[PDB]
Amino acid sequence: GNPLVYLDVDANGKPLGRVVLELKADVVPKTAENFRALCTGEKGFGYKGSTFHRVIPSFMCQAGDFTNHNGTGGKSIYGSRFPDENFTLKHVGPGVLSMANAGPNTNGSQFFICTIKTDWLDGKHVVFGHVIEGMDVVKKIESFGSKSGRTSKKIVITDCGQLS
Ligand SMILES: CCOC(=O)CNC(=O)NCc1ccc(NC(C)=O)cc1
Ligand SMILES: [K+]
Ligand SMILES: [K+]
Repeated sequence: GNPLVYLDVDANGKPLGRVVLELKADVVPKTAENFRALCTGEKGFGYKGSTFHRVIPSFMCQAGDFTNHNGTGGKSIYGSRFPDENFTLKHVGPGVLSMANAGPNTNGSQFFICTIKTDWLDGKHVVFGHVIEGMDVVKKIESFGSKSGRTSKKIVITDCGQLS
């Protein structure tokens, strides 16, 4: 079945709780596998101890730059970048999990969780999962963002991994 993974998130060292995500390995196996492995840390790098560096209220919460912590970095389990797998899954509403990118075929490790329907991204960002549980936690993260994307508190993935 599809992987169930988790992110435990704090704000300035205070727990906000757990986001549980389903990864759609049945539709985007390569993209799913990348995210799953970055949650477990099994390749010797990944998301644990990294940040949500760009959070825009009424839009999305962005994370995954575990090298530079500012949107310029990250890498995949495959190498520095990997192709756009497919655009089968769409940005249908809040809780969609999708890959951030710098253009076509530039997926690395950065990702975003939508807090609205972001359909203008369809065909441009690879959607690969959604929030199973903890949309309230996502909303808390969202609350520490700003229209610029800068966060007012340090938002940290203190733990992460795979439930099933
Ligand atoms: C809603 C999300 O909007 C975006 O993706 C806007 N673009 C963005 O944040 N780019 C950060 C980024 C920079 C480099 C890569 N990768 C590479 C070089 O391999 C992946 C992502
Ligand atoms: K806007
Ligand atoms: K863990």
